[PDB]
Amino acid sequence: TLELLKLIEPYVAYGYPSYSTIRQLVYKRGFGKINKQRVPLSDNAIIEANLGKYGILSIDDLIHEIITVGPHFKQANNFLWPFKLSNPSGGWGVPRKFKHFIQGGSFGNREEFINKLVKSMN
Amino acid sequence: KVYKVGDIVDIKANMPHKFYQGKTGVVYNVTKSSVGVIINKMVGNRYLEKRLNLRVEHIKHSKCRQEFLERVKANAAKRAEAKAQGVAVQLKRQPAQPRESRIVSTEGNVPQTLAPVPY
Amino acid sequence: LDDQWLVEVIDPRTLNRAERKRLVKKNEKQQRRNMKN
Amino acid sequence: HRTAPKSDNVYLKLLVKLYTFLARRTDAPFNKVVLKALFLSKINRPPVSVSRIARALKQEGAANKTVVVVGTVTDDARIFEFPKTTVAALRFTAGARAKIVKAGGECITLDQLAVRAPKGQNTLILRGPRNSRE
RNA sequence: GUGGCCUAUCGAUCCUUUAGUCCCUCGGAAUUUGAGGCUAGAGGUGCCAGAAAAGUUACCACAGGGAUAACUGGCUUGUG
RNA sequence: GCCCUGAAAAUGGAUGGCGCUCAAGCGUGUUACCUAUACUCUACCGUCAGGGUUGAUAUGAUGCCCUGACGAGUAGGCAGG
RNA sequence: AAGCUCGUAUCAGUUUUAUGAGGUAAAGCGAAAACUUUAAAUAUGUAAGAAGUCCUUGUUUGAACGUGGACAUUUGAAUGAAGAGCUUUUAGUGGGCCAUUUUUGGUAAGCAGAACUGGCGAUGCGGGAUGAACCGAACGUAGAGUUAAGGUGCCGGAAUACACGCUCAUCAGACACCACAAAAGGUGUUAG
RNA sequence: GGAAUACUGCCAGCUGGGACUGAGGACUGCGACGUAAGUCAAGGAUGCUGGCAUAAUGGUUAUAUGCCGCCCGUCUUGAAACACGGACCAAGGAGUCUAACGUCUAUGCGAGUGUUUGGGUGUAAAACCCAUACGCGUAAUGAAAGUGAACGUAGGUUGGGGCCUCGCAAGAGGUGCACAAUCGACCGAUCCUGAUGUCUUCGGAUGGAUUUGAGUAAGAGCAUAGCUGUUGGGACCCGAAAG
Repeated sequence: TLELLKLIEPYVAYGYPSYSTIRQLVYKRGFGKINKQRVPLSDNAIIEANLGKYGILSIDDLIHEIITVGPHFKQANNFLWPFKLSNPSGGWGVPRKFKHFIQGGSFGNREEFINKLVKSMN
Repeated sequence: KVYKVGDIVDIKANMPHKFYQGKTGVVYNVTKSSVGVIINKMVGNRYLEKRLNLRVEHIKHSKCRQEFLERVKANAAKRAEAKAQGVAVQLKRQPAQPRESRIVSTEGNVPQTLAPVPY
Repeated sequence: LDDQWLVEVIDPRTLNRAERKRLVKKNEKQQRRNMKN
Repeated sequence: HRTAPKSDNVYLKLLVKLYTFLARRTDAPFNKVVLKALFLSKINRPPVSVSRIARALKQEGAANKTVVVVGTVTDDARIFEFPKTTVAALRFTAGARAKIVKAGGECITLDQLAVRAPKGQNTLILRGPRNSRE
C-alpha cells in the first residue's frame, strides 16, 4: 500500500495517527455497517452482534484492534464506514494548498501533524 | 527448439520496422522458417486479437510460471509435513512488513560528520 | 520483404516471391508472343 | 425481475395474494418457485401434456407423488394406459380432465393444494418444452 | 571491353466444348427427332468487349446558401 | 537585483477606475480576517434499496410501519397525472 | 428496457511477487577504457491453483492422450465490491477545436502528420473589472457553522497589520510570463 | 551545583459569554445515583410570567432603496456569433385513417382452432342460434420422378431449480423438469455394395463412407384486442421550376 499513496499523493494528506485521535474519531464520528446502511454505533450490542465472531465485543476492543494493528484488522476496518470530516476550524494555514507539505502546502506526508489536522476537522 | 501449437513465446530483435519488441504471445502455427503468434491489443478498452508472423532468431521461450510450479510443489511439501505434526503453517505469501526496532552501537563508529561543502 | 523479420499477417513471404515470379514469367512469355507475331 | 402479475384475473390475484404470504412465512423453497412461476407470461408458461406427466411418473420411486403444473394440462391421444395420479394445476382441458378422472385419479387446484401440502411435501414440478416455438 | 534487357491493363461467377448403366422431366396416352435439369469430365482472356450513346446556350426560370475585405501570434521602418 | 534608452503613428482614454512613492510598487516570512449551490449537522419533498405486516369490528393490499444512501442534463427512453 | 437463461468465491483503467524488453549509464570494476557482470523504479507484456494437485502407467526408454484411484478450505499476495457475458431486440448518433505527454519530418518565421490524457459540446455555482476552453467545484427546498481559488486604501465584505530588504521613472509598476522586440548601451543605485 | 520558566503533547480536569434547532407523541431499551423504596441531564422541550385580540402578526398589491438580470424562437460544434422570423389582438392551424407482415402483452379454447359469404329468428342495420365447406396447424426432404421418421424403459454421459431418505445442525445419498455440451439411433438427398425373384431386363433385398436440413427423437397452435416497427397509399403541415 505504500505505492498507492505514492501514486495519489497530490490529492491527499496522510500521517501516523495517535491513540487519542483514533479514540475521538471512533467515539464521535464512528458509524458501523450492518450489511449496509451506515448505522451509528451508540452502543456495544451493535458491535458485538456484528463482530463477535472475531473476538471484538466493545467499542474499546474495536479501538484496540485498530490501533494495535491486528490479524482481524481487515475485517475490523471494513466494518467501519469511511469517516465524513468537516473543513478545519482554524484553516489550513498555507495561503495556497496544493503544494507538498515540505514546500509550504498541504498535500503529501506530514507524518505527525495529521493529529493537529484531524482534531480540527473532527 | 520445437515451437508447436499452444506454446507461449517472447519477441526479441537480435530497421525499426515494427515495434511490438517484447510483448508475450501464444503460438498457433509453425513452419521450417517462420512462426505464427497471436497478440491481445488494447483498442479503446478491450483486448482485440492480432496475428503475426515472425522468424526463428526473432523469438524465444518464456519463463512465466517458473516460480508458480516450484511454489505449488513446496506448498504441497509443507502441507504434508504439517499434517505429519502439530503445526501453524500459514502457507501464504505476505508483502514486506515494516522493519522493527534495533540499537546501533558507537564504539568503532563515531558518526563522521560532513557538510554540503560541497565536499 | 525477404529479410524483413515480422510481417503483421501459408508463410506470407513465399506468396510474395510467388507473385514476383508470376509477373516475371508473364513478361517473359509475352516476349515470345511478340517475337513470333 | 418480475414482481406484479400483469393480468386482471381476480382469482389469479387471489392466488398470488395467498402464495406471497405462504412464501413469506414458510421458507420452504417450493413456495418461492411457485410464486415466481405465477408471474410468467403466457409465452413463457407453455402447456404440459398428460403424456409428459405419465413419463414423469414413470421414473423409479416417484409413483406416489403429486405433480404440479403452473400452466395448463393438455391431453394426448397417443397413449392408451394412463396411471392413477393426482394432478394440481391452473387449468384443465376437457380432454385431460375426462382422461384423468376415467383413469381414476383426482383433479384439484393450487389453493386446495395449499391446504393439502402447505410446505410442499411429496410434490413434483414440471415445465413444458419452451424453446420449441420460434 | 563496358557503360543494359523487356513490357498494356481487365474478368476467369457475363462463358468454350463434350459424353450418360436401365439418370429424371416435357402437362389425355404412346414412338422417334428435340429441349431442359445433375452427375461426370476436358478446356481458361490467345479470340471478344468494354469502368457511361457527343457538344453548346448571357433571356437563361424554381428551391437554398454567401461575404466585409485593412489584426493568426504584440506583425510594420536604414543599411543585400 | 531594481531603474533609464532597447522605435512607432494618427477623433479623446485607460494596472477596471480614483489614486498611491520608508507605497496602496517589487522579493520574502508570521499571523488575523472576508466569501461559493464545495465540506459537517438538522428539518421537509421525491427516487432507489433493505426489512416487518390480512389476524379482528378499521377502513385507502397498486396498502401501513421501521431504516439507510442519493437528486445536473440536449437527441432519445420509460412512469404518473 | 424488452427481455429469466445460467450467479459463480468471481471480477478490477490499482498495487505487490516472478519473468521479460527497453540500456541509456549514475552503478564500477571487471583478464590488460575495449571489456561483460551488476541498482533502483521508467510502461508497456505474461503468469500467481478446488472442473486445480497427487498415485497405478495403456497408447507407438524420453514427451503427448489415456484407464482406474486418491487431496476440499491458510484454498495459496494486497485493496475494494456480490452486478458481466449468450441469444431473441432497438431509439438517437458516426468523422472536429483547445490544451498537455512522447515520436517522426521540418524553415526566415511560424509549423505538418501521428498515438494518449483531460475539457467543451448536453453545464449551472465562486474568482480572473468583462469572457467555450484559465483557477476552485458531487446542482431537490431551507437554517446554522467552516472553508477552496481569489483577496483585506476607497468604489467593495475583509489588518492605511507586523518584520527584513530593494526602486525614482520627462506618461514607473502592479498580467496573458519564465516570448518577440533582448544581444548590447548608462560618470543611476546596491550586493557579491 | 541545585533549580525554574519556554516549547511540543496528554487529561474518561473545572468553570463562564453568544448564536441557530425542539423533528417525534400510551408503555417496552441501554444505563447513572441509591441502604432501599425511588429519582435522573439515560431511545428528539418543558416550567413560570406578561401584552393584545385587531388590521397588531401574516397575505395580495403600488412605489422607494441595496445587489443582481444582454431579447425571444431557429440554424451552422471556431470573432460564435452572424443570418432569418417577430407592429398588437381574437378565432382557425400540423405524426391521422387504412392494407399487408413482425415483436411483445391480455383473454378464449387447446391437437385443435376460426358463429356473422349465407340460412333461421327478432323487441329490427342490435341481440340470439346454425349446417356444409375452406384457411392456418398437427411432417419433412429432393433439381425432379419419388421416398417419408422406435435396437432400447424414446438413449449414454456432464452439470441442472425442486422433491424423498438419513442427519442436532452444515452435510451425504437417491431421483431428476426446462435448458446447454458431446457420442449415438431414425427420415430425405448424394456414393458404393447388388440377393430372392425376373420374361431379358425389371426389381432393390443386406451392409458401409462422409457432408447436409430451423428434420424425428410423447405435439402447441388458432382466434380477437392493445402498445408498437417496416413497406404502400397525398402520409406530420405549408412552400416550385413542368408534361
